[PDB]
Amino acid sequence: LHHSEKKYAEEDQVQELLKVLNEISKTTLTLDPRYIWRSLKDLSSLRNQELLNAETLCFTVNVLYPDSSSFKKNLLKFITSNHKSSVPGSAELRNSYPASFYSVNTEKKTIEVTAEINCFMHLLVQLFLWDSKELEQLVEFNRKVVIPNLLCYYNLRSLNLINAKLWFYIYLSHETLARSSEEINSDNQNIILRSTMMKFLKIASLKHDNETKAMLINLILRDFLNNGEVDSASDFISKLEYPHTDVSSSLEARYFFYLSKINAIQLDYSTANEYIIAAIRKAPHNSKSLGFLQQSNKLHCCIQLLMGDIPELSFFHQSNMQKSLLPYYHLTKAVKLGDLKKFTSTITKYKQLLLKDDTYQLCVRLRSNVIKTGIRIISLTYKKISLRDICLKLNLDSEQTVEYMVSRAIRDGVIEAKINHEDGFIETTELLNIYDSEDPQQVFDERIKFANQLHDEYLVSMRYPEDKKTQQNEK
Amino acid sequence: TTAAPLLALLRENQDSVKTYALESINNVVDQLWSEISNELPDIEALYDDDTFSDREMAALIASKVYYNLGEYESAVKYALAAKDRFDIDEKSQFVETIVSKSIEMYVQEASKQYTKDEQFYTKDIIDPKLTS
Amino acid sequence: LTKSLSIAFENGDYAACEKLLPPIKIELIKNNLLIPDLSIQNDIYLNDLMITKRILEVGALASIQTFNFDSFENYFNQLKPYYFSNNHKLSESDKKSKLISLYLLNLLSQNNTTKFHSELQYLDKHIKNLEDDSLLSYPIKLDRWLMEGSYQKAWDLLQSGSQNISEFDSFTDILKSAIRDEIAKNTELSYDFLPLSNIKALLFFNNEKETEKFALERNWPIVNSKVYFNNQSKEKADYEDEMMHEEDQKTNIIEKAMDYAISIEN
Amino acid sequence: MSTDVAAAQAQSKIDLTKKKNEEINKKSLEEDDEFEDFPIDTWANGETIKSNAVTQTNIWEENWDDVEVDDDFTNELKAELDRYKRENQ
Repeated sequence: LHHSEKKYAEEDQVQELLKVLNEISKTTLTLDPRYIWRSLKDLSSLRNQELLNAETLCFTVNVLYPDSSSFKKNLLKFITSNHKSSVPGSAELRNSYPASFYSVNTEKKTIEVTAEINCFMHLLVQLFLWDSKELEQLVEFNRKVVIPNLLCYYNLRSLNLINAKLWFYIYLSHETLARSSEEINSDNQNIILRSTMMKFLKIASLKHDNETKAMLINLILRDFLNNGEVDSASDFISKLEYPHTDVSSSLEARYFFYLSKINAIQLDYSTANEYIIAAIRKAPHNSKSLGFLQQSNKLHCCIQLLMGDIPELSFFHQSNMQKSLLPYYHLTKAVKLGDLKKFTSTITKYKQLLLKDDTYQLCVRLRSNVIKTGIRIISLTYKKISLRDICLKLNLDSEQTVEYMVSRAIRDGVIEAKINHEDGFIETTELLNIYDSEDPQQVFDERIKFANQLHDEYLVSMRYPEDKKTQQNEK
Repeated sequence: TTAAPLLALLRENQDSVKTYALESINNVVDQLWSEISNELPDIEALYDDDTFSDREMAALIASKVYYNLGEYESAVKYALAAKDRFDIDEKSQFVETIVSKSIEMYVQEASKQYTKDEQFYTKDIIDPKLTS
Repeated sequence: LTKSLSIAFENGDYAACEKLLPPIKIELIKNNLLIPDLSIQNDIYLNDLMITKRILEVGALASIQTFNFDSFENYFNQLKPYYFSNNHKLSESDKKSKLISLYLLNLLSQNNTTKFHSELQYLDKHIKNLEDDSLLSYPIKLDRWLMEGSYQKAWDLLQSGSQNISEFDSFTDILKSAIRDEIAKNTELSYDFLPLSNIKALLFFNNEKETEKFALERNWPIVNSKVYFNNQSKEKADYEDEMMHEEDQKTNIIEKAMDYAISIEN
Repeated sequence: MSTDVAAAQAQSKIDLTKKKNEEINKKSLEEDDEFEDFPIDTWANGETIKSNAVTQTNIWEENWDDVEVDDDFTNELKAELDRYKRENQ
C-alpha cells in the first residue's frame, strides 16, 4: 500500500541508472550516457513534485550514502517530518543490480561503487528544492554539502556531466532568494559563488569533456550580467573556447542570447542583431520556453531602435506576446514617426517595467535615435531642405544646433547627407543606381561563401550518426 | 569578480605592495584568468626587475593563465622558469593540470634528440627543471 | 601616517597627500589582512573596513586635483570590493556618491564609451534610485548629447560646470578639448569650403587667432582663409591603402573565382 | 503563444522527454513566464491593446497604420479651402 507507491517510483529510477552503469563499465562515453540521463531527470522532476515529499527519501536511504541520507531527511523535517519507509525492506536492499552495486555484494563489500550513485542522489536534492519552490537556509545547506565532495577527488567523465547540472541549480536558487527579499549576507556570499564557477571551468579543461565545458560558460555569462560586472565579461567573451559539438540546443540558445546582452551594452548593434536571431531559432515555440522568449524579444526590439532599423508592427500581432511587449510597441511607433513627445510619454508611462528587466539603461539611449531617425526621414523626403524646417518638425532648438546633429550623425553615416553652410541647405548623397557601380560583385561573393559553409556542416554531421548505426549490431 | 584592485597594486609605486600583488593575484588565478591575461605583460616587467624575490612567484602565475587560455605549450616554458613552487601541486585534488602537460612535452623532445646520438642528457635544449 | 593623510586632505593640500602616501601603502597591507575580505562582516570587521575605505577614499579624490589621472584610477579600483557588497551596513556614503561621479568622467574624458556604458550597468545594481542622481546625472547627460549629436547642449553643460571650481572641473576642460576633435573628424565629409570665420564658429573659438593655431596642430590646410578638406581626406585614405590588408580588402575579380573553383573540387 | 511566424517554429521544434527539463529551466532562469506577472505588476488589464483594430486580435492583415486617424476630414478641409482661394483669385 504505502510501501508499494515509494517502491514503484524507486524501480523506475533503478532501470535508468543501471543502463548507464553498464555503459560506463565497457568504456566511459559522453553522449550515449547523457540521452538516458536526461530522460531520467524528467521522470524525477515529475515524481518528486506530484508524489509525496518522501519518495526521494526512500531512495536515499535505500542506497549506501556518505552522510547524504541524513541531510536529505533534514529538509523534510522542516515542512512536516517523514519517518516512514526507512526500516529494513527499504534499507535491507541496494536494489537490483547484477553484481556491481547489488545488495549482497555491496553490504559484503566485495565491491563498492558509490561513484555513480552519489552524483545521482545529488541530482535528486536539487530537483526537489526547486519543486518545493522554497529557498531559505535549505539553499545554503545544498551549497555546502555537494561542492567539496566533488572537489576532494577527480571525477570520471560520466560523473563530471552529472555535476554540471547541479551547478546551475545552486546558482539559480541563490539568485532567486535575493530577488524575493534582498539581504546583506546574500551579497558577501556572492563572491564565494563567483569564485567556484570560474575555478570549475579549469577543472573541466583537463578531463576533455566537451559538454561539461559549454554549460559552465553559459553560467559565467549569466552571473556577470545580474551583478552587472560587464567589464569583466567583456574580457571573457573575446577569450572563450565554446564547442558546439555535443552541446544540447538549449545550451546553444542561451549562449547566443548572453552575447547579445553584453554586445548591446558596448554599443555594438550589428553583432548583437545577428546573435539574437540565432538564439530564437534554436529555441522551441512552447510555453515551456515562454519566459526565455519574452526576455529575448525585449532585447530584439531594443537592438533595432538602437540601429535605426525599427521593428515590424506585424511581429507583435502574429505572436500572442502583445501585452508583455506593450512598452516596446509604443517605442516602435514613436521612433518611426520622429515624435519626441510620443517617445517621452512611453518611457515615463512604462518606466517601472523596463527597470525590472534591467533594460531601462538600454532604453534611454533611444532618446538620441528619435532625433537621428527624424533627420533621416527629412533627408529622404526632401532632397534639399532648409535648416529651419527641421527645427519646426522635431521640436528642436536653433539651426546651428541642427547643423551639429548632422555633422555627428554622418560620421556613422546615419543621414548620408552633407551640409552646405554658404548655400543654406542639406543635400543628401543617395541617388541610387549602384548596379552601375561595382557593389553587387562584393555582395554575391559573400552569399556564395555562406552557402559553402552550410555545405561543409552538412558533410560532417550527415555521416556521424549514420556511422554509429551501421557499426552497431541490430542484425 | 573583478581583478581591478589587483592591477592597482602592481602599478602602485612602493616596493612593498608590488611584492604583495603577486601573492594576491596568484591566489585566485583560476577565477580571474581571462581578466589578468590581458595585463600579463605587466607581470613580465616585474619578472625583469631585480627588486623582487617573488620573481619565481610572478612566473608561476603565467602558467595557470595560459592553460585556461588554451595554449599548453607556453605554460610549461614559464613553469620551468619559475624554479620550485611547482612540486606542491602534483597531488592536489584540484590542480595537477599544469604538471601533467610537462610529462607530455618531454616525450616530444625526447624522440627528436635521441636519433642524433643516444646521449641527450647533457643538452641545454632540455631544461634541468623539466627532467626533475 | 594613517590619520595624517586625513587632515592633510581636509586642509586643502593635495600635493601633501600624494607625497605621504607611499609610506602608508605598507600599512595598507596590514589593514587588508584584518578583514577576511568580505566573506562575513561583523561589527568588528566593520570597524576594520572603515580604516580600509578611508586611506583609499582620500587618496583618490586628491589624485584628480594634482592632475594624476593615472593615479586616480589606481585608488578607485581598490575601493570596488567594499562598494560591491554588504550594502546598508557601512558600504554606502556621501563620499561614495562623490567618488563614483568623478570616475565616470575619467572614462569619458579618456573617450572610452565601451567602458563607460559597461561601468554604468554595475552601478544600476547599486545607487541610482537608492541615493538618486544629483551629481551622477552630469556625466550621463553629457554622453547623451553627443550621441544625438548636439554639441550645443554639451558645451553649455560643460561651461556651467566651469563655474564650480572644485575637482569636477578638471575633467571638464578635457571634455571641451574632446568636442573640438570630434567636430574635426566630422568636417571632412560635411563641407569642402568654410571661410575662417565659419571654421571658428563650429570649433567653439571666440578668437580668430586661436582657430589658426589649432589648425597647425590638427593639420588643416587653410590657404587664403579657406580650408580644403578634400586634400586631408586623400592623405588618410592613402594610409589605409598602404597597410597589408589589401588583396581581399579590395577583393580581386580573379580572386573570387579562384575561391569558387577549389570548393567544387574539394 | 509563439514568437515569430507561429507555424515556423511549431514545425521547427517539438517536445521530447529528453528536452523537457531543460526548457523549464530556461524559463525559470529569467524568472517567470513573463505574461502573467505583467497584469498584477501594473494593477490593470488591457485597454491600450485596444489602440487599433489589428492590435487587439489579429483577425485581419497588417495595414501599416499605427494611429488610425481618419484622413477624410483633413482631405475635405484642403479641398474646399483651396477652391475658395481660386474663386477669389
